[PDB]
Amino acid sequence: NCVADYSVLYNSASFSTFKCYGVSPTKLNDLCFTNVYADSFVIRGDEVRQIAPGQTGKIADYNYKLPDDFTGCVIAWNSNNLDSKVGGNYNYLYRLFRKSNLKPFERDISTEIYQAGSTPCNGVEGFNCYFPLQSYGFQPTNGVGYQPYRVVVLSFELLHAPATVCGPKKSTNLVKNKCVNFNFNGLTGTGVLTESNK
Amino acid sequence: QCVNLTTRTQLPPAYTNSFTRGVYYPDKVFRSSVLHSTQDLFLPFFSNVTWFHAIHVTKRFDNPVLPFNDGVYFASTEKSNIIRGWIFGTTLDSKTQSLLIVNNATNVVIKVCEFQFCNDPFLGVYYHKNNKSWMESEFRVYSSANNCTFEYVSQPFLMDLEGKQGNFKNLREFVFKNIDGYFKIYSKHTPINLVRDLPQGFSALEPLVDLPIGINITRFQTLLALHRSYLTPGDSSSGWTAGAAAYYVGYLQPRTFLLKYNENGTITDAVDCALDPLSETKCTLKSFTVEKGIYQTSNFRVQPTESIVRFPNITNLCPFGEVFNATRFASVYAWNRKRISNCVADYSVLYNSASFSTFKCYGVSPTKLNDLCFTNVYADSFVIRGDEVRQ
Amino acid sequence: EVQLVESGGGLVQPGGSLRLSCAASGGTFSSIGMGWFRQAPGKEREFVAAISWDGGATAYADSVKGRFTISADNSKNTAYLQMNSLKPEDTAVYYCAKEDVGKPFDWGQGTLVTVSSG
Amino acid sequence: KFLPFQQFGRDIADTTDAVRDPQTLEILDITPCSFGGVSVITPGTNTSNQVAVLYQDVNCNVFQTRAGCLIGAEHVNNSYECDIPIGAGICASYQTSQSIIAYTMSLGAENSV
Ligand SMILES: *[C@@H]1O[C@H](CO)[C@@H](O)[C@H](O)[C@H]1NC(C)=O
Ligand SMILES: *[C@@H]1O[C@H](CO)[C@@H](O)[C@H](O)[C@H]1NC(C)=O
Ligand SMILES: *[C@@H]1O[C@H](CO)[C@@H](O)[C@H](O)[C@H]1NC(C)=O
Ligand SMILES: *[C@@H]1O[C@H](CO)[C@@H](O)[C@H](O)[C@H]1NC(C)=O
Ligand SMILES: *[C@@H]1O[C@H](CO)[C@@H](O)[C@H](O)[C@H]1NC(C)=O
Repeated sequence: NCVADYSVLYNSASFSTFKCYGVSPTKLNDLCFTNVYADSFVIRGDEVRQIAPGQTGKIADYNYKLPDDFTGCVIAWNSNNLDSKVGGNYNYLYRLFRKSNLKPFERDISTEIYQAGSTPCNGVEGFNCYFPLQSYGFQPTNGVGYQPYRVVVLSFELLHAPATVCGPKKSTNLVKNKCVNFNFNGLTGTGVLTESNK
Repeated sequence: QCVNLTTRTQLPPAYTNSFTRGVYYPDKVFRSSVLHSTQDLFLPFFSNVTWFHAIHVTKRFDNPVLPFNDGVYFASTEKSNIIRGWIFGTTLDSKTQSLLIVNNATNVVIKVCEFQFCNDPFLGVYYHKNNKSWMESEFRVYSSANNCTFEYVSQPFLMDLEGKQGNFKNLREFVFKNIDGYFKIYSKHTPINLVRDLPQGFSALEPLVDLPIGINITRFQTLLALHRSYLTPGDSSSGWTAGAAAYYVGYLQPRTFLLKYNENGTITDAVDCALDPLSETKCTLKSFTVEKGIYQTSNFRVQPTESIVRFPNITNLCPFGEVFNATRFASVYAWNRKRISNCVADYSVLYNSASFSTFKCYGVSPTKLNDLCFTNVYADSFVIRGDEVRQ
Repeated sequence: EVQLVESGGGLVQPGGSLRLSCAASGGTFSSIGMGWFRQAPGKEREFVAAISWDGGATAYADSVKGRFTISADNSKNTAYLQMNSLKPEDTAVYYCAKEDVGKPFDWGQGTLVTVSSG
Repeated sequence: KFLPFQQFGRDIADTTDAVRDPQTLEILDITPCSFGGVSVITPGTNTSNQVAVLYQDVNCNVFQTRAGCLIGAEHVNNSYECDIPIGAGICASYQTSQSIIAYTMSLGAENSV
């Protein structure tokens, strides 16, 4: 229920391949979409092939993934100067050894132990009894292709054209009866208009 | 920290029958005078209902838990605010995020936080003689409240709370679904007052709540409300007070059915596509009336049950143990050319083994292998100390 | 059987600092449970700490907090550890087991470590 | 079995009397699964709300019919003229409680001039 204003996307530079349009060609900021879900997250940024269709990755094996739909935005700008501690970025961290190919849109928050050996944690530490949470510890001087990157993905899920999330600056008065095309709330079509009750 | 208040008395549940309930439009779209099929999560035409005798002062004390099992279909007709909320969580502790739904006469508060849950949580209310009203003061249902993420407050929409005495003259409905990291709660209120426990009403629910949450859940419990009773120290009563209420319990399963729209866009009459042959022949034909004759339907196919394999056993008899046994080679200086081809080349020797380090690549499923023919297994004879394995 | 070597131990004045080495020759290169263990005189063997091979995870017992930090080297296939605040009851023998595919707590011989002013 | 270097039995297009290539090889017969369709026999909604299910080729109130195993309609000794075909010379109808019956089709009124 807002104005979206995707024109800001064309600003700045870097980012990455959209690789998800999946509707049809013409103009960008006309349709009202259905629901805009922003799920920005920060990874090592070494490889973003997991966010691409197919090509399951290490992080996406237990984290954000699009099963087969995508159609979204995978804009991901490179930035190492910001949110980088001089003595290692211990704030960012990730969870590992969580099963294999979990459900895409299902998040979990728990540690326990994967029990990959023979002796579980049983509420205490031990060998092969690590809680699945490893500190990233990004270093300000650790490579360029491995430095942390900022990536935000969008759900889209285009099924309902007349929705509330659209903010084109064009405004026109309503037509009662003229054989003209209509673009109300992102829905396009042609015909004649007639008023009735329902 | 927590006080255990349980009862040794237990009574098995009772079952009943359910008429035509559990129906909704597959999409938010609107349609008139056109028939359309539908395949999604619903509830069949005939099923059973499970409601517990939540009356204890004859008496029955039963406060069990219900597994999630991908959404639970609910319906209640409470009058004295018996069902207060629903606590969710596999472990029901501070390590898992739970849902706290509280409804009152001023605002509707929906909080999703990690409230600490005791062994036997229950909410109690009192009755002040001077004020001549009921309020809540024993907020001992939660011990700790941390990691607050969601908090929604709104006015009561579909709850009137005007009638002072209503003898089961209401029908509130809830639909629960946990798909794609969401917990949708659909609201539906229709006034009903009949003789039987279940009338023949039929009206689809209308979407009102689309709150998301991502977590694996397989167990939850429904909360309750208690009224304090003034008891003398020498009375020695049970100490538990409760009203009269019940709640249906059901579960979800994806099937396909049929719907028919009306001039007003509401399903008036619908046939159950997978109920019987008379309605099965209406799955293909788009009419609710059929003349005499023969009508073909979906073919009858028996799916196979046993699926097993029978692989070769001997073939070529131990590719490496015929002359080198498990592992035994000659002097290091003699790199004799000895290769075995067109053989089994199985890897039963390295399965158990003892220590060793291998070639540290194992590209395809390490330690599984045994899926490629390979040209030969030429094993050169040599011995090295092995500490300089990186060299 | 697995070969484990431990060196550098000996007498140290109280509140010292030792740098022992555990050179693990090979080890199937599938480690999941690298950790050290101690055996105090007349005292049963107890867990001390552990270091993951696929991550920087280093769990520590309650009694070794702060004063104990262990590390490894994927290039060197070794296990180093640094000590602080040596106190008399720390006088015991330590070990560095290798827990891997099938490999149990690949036990070795350890080294005697003495914490006394004599 | 017939010869060593070739054992996969198959005769026309798809029978393939073998499995794939067992070490014991040799070939016996074919029976993975074989079942057919279904149709529904109705007398009319304004006439009745009960029907009769007829399977296509199933070795089954069950009544066997060369056209297919039919369940939900009993047979009779005699025969009448019919209007609901079933095939293989047998047809069904609605005769009065009230139930659907299936019978051998009658040719006509026999009379020797
Ligand atoms: C060959 O190895 C096996 C163990 O895999 C065992 O029979 C023995 O060690 C060897 N055989 C002989 C005859 O020495
Ligand atoms: C094992 O192989 C032999 C061939 O020598 C033969 O008996 C059969 O094909 C297989 N099965 C059994 C049980 O022997
Ligand atoms: C069915 O039969 C009755 C009586 O024979 C007749 O009145 C009616 O029109 C027929 N059709 C329907 C749809 O009821
Ligand atoms: C059909 O079933 C009957 C009864 O068991 C049996 O005698 C007959 O052989 C079956 N038909 C075939 C083709 O096997
Ligand atoms: C047909 O006649 C036989 C001969 O007695 C009898 O056994 C059978 O029951 C009859 N069929 C029916 C449907 O009555």
